[PDB]
Amino acid sequence: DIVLTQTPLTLPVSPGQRATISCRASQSVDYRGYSFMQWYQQKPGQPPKLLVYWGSNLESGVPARFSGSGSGTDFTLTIHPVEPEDFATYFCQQSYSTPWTFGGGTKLEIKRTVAAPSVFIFPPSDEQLKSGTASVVCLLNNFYPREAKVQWKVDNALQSGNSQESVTEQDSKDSTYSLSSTLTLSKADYEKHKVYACEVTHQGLSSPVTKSFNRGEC
Amino acid sequence: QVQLQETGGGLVQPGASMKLSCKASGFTFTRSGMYWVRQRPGQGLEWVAWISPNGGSTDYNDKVKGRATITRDTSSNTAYLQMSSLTSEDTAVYYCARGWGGMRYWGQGTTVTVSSASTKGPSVFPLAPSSKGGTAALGCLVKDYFPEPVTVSWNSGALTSGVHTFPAVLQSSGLYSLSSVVTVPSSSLGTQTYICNVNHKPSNTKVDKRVEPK
Repeated sequence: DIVLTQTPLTLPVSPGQRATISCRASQSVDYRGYSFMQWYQQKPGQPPKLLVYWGSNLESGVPARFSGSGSGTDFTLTIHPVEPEDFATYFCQQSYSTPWTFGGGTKLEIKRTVAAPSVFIFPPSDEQLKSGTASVVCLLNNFYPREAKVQWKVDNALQSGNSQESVTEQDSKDSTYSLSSTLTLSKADYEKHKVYACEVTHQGLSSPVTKSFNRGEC
Repeated sequence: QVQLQETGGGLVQPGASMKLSCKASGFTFTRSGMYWVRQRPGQGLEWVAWISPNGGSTDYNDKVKGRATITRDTSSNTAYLQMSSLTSEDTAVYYCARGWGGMRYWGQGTTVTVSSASTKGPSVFPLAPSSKGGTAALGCLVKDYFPEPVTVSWNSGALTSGVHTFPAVLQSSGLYSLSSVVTVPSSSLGTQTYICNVNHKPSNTKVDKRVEPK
């Protein structure tokens, strides 16, 4: 097995700047002038796209700001200038000897100015409460950078273990993230307390923002 | 164009088998092998199988060796990946790829979900706005469905701006859940209606939920 180690694992870079991803093979991938190393770009919810084949052949239809290079073991994909659409995970792949193998991947974030989230809290629907459960949704909307903390409190008790959050992919349109934390309770537990709150911590906020409601009130 | 169409995915029992297919158009270059690559949920790319340009020599990942059969029908311009004794570690989006040099043409992918869990349609609840700033936010919660995927548009696709549809989350119950939200002008809450269109194909569930304040 030709093990491909790809570094760095993540990488944030500004538009216009140079981004350099590298891939090191456990042994040589070469025969004569040719190095059998490929580069793929996977934007999320989509199949990989071939960028460079055989070391340094820029795939037709791909812009010249992408270019691959290297020999033997050490290969590098460079992007210059980086652009907001270049958000993606990039993968090296070797086709010299079976089994064919990919790298672990490198996740390219785009940089931009700091943007605070707009926080919204959503109580559970009367709809849902009729069944077994109560779901409470806190939404952090259009923020940069990705690092944010959400903390649920129910009658002043910090919740943990019963919250689950997911985050959108970087907007490219404006390069922000958005994030939803969803607190889940039994109907019983939900009617046993009054005050529900998410406190959001984030870099663009000068101190943490809290959005809350009291059960019952409009 | 030079397209690849991937069929035969879906929900399968542990220990059962799958047979995926891949149809093509106009290439037919003859120096180009056929690959299967998979992607486990939330992970990177993993090579699965390969059949060489001329038939002779196939090849497999050690994870799948013994359990998989890759074949190609030159007449129908179509390749197959049969795989047996499936486990939950085979649950992934199976990609079909082809080309000379690298893997230049890909199919859109096909999810195979190895689980003895039952197919279950989602319940769709509103994320109702205030009742107050200057801009309102509203959404739909799609709870307790299995397997993936689920599809959310707004106003039959007529409303795309301000929409964030979040990645699904596997709950402790083993059922999935996701939220889709949209930010809109608060002045237009009185006038315009906002309906999220949910579709969970696996369960034949197709729901329109209107979202208003209260």
